[PDB]
Amino acid sequence: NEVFLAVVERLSVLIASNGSLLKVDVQGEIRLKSFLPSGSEMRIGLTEEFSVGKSELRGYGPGIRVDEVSFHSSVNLDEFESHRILRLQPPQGELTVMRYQLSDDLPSPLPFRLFPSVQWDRGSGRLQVYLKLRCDLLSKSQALNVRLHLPLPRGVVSLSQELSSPEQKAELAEGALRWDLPRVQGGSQLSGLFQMDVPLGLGPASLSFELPRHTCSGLQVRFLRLAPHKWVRHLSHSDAYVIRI
Amino acid sequence: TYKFFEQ
Repeated sequence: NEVFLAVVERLSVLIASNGSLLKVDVQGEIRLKSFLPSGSEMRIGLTEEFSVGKSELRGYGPGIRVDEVSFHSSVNLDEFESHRILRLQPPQGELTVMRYQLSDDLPSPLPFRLFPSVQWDRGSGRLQVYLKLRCDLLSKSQALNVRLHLPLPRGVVSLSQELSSPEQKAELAEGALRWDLPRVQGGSQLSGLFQMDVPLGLGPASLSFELPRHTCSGLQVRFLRLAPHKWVRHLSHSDAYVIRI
Repeated sequence: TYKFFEQ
């Protein structure tokens, strides 16, 4: 019958106000859901190349890599070193088969860059915040449910807002701007101009989003086989993509 | 040589 497998990566970043990356963290998991007959054995093939850790001898370079990996106690690793194959007899229902972590660069560019322009009349109290968001995914690929959260100085009110496209929404709530951008593709540049009154702590911006058909680490499941219909997904998500302004 | 978890 049916087997579902997902590679799911949670991304966290801290980006400095000048655009330079300070921190990157990916926590990845491979999750399996299946309902197979008695004694059924499954093999999972990963990206052929990929290395684990930081070899003192060989160093570490571009290539697909993770800083550490761990495996469910039922997984047999006899073919992992030579072929990156995992083997196991799954239970009925859900299992996490593998976890991994990456803290060093990504093999691909970060999905979002923000270009803020802030002018603050100290003044009439007028605060103008211009935000341009650039998606640096490929033009084919999509970011879903993108929301930007931006803390604002105490007691700020919205005077006006102009968004670069009709499908965006934005509101002040809970002392912060919430900007929703439900249409975002690689290469998109979306922007918002916000006029507020302040009667610093502006920022940092925190983005949240899902990236379907994507892994931040570059890791992929190459095959899934019995020794049934198959659904294989690769997803990255973030609720902690922090950009100082 | 490898780390394992139970869940």
